[PDB]
Amino acid sequence: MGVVDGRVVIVTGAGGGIGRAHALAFAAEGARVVVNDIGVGLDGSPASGGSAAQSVVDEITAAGGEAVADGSNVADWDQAAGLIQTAVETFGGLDVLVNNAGIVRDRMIANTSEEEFDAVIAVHLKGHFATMRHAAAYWRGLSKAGKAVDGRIINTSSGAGLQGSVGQGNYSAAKAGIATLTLVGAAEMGRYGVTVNAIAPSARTRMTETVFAEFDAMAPENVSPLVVWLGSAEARDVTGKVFEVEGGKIRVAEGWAHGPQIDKGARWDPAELGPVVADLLGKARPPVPVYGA
Amino acid sequence: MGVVDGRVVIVTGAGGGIGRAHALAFAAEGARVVVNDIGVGLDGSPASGGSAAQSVVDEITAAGGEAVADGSNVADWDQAAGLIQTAVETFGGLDVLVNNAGIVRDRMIANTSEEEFDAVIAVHLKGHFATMRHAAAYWRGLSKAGKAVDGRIINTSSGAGLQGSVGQGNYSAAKAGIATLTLVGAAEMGRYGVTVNAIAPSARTRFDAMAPENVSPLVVWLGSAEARDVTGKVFEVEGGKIRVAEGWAHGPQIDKGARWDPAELGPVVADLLGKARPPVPVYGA
Ligand SMILES: [Cl-]
Ligand SMILES: [Cl-]
Ligand SMILES: [Cl-]
Ligand SMILES: [Cl-]
Ligand code: NA
Repeated sequence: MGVVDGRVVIVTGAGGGIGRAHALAFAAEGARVVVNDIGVGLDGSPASGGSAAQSVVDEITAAGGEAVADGSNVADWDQAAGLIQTAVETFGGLDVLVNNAGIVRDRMIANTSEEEFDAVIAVHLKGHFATMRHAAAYWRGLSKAGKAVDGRIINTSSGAGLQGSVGQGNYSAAKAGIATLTLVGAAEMGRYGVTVNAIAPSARTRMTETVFAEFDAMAPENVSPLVVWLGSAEARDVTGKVFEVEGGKIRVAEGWAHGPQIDKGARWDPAELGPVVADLLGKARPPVPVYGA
Repeated sequence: MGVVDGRVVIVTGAGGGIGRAHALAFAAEGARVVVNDIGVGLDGSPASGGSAAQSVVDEITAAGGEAVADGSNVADWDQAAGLIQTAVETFGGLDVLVNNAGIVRDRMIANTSEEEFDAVIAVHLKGHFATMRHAAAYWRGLSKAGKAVDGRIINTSSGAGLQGSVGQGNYSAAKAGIATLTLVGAAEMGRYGVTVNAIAPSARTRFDAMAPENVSPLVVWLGSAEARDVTGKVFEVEGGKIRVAEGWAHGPQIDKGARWDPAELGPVVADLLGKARPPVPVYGA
């Protein structure tokens, strides 16, 4: 039997790249998949006939699995709600939400346009928040009604969100919001049987989506196995974790810690802080450097 | 001679609370201060006669300092650009940007409305990014022209951003974006003589340890000439306490050297988690 046999999984941005790899990986392990992607079909509507979402659905069905396309824009709060309903209406419920949809608009902070900031924040951080909001309310409602909940949220952060990435300020901020939102979700939703975790694919993992296809450590398919496992019944005791992944590597990211402290026990004179700050900083753990520095 | 004597500083949300404490603290150490606050004056427009901003400006002058009120909403991109320009047109330059403006609209994630998400993200994260973007484009300009730059950005993160805070997922996400933005800003802006740091005032911050005035001295120091070699840091502050927050670290790792089978990952993940450092808990959990 598959690792997620019978489970209903939504994957956002699943028309290509890593999201496509997750969709195929889940279906291969017995899940019924909602392939969510805004890419338009021949008629210019999201996820319709001729779309990337439908192409992935056809791959799944040709392999003997079950899937449906959905064109919700997760940055649109109401369409994110409708995405949860697509799963419930089509397949009878929802077990796993995989937040993957993203865009990049890479610029130095000093050269970032308003629209370039807004778009990256909206797709990544608002999109992840909106689906979490609506899926959690759904699962909480089942729990209130005495129903079975063993639900799973897997978010997509990045080393750029954890330690920063030069020339990717907007993207780094959004992925940082996603890492912390994962921590908070885990704390809030365990009450009604939902775990919340994140993966952070390496920057070298191949994440763009080319036309032609035919050990490659950087293949996006190498990221999905841990997502599928976290979406399984067996992963019920894992929550609030962030896993960095590439190829065959899995690394646990360890969160912000309390470093060196000093206490005056009174109000500091700003003039006296130089030696105080120098002392603290020499004693502090060296950080993981900003990516691209 | 003041610690920030002559330095031109912007404090956002400086009409009350910690933002007010910052403004007064900089002025006391000789800085010329732009008091930014959107609170309306008697005529109903932001930062006019009778406003919170102007009130604070009056406090500064009467102690013998120099300050100007500014009404810009930093969540509005164009107004953030104009806030930078106000500093430059009024005092001829900018040395320090203190991003402080903030709101809370607390809700569990499952109950958060779109407006509760959008407003919190806009004020904190967009507000912070907007001012950094415009201040950096300005400092970058001066530097590419061979002019003097010894600039400072001090952002306001929170333990909510670092470890999360229950019932405050919106706020936590915004503050996390600010923490990492501080790291990226520090890496990018050092090229043109600008340091970028953040403070995270403690939960209990409002000898009165919880008094907002206790947070300001480190911000004043960070904005000083002496602080030229401090960048990319996040300091947790309360009363007489200063603590360095230590960033995300590399924990245990395993490498199959081939693609994992999802069915085999149970013991693999169990092993990794057994070796991983226990986190600082989510606030409010
Ligand atoms: Cl992306
Ligand atoms: Cl650029
Ligand atoms: Cl609530
Ligand atoms: Cl503290
Ligand atoms: Na198998």
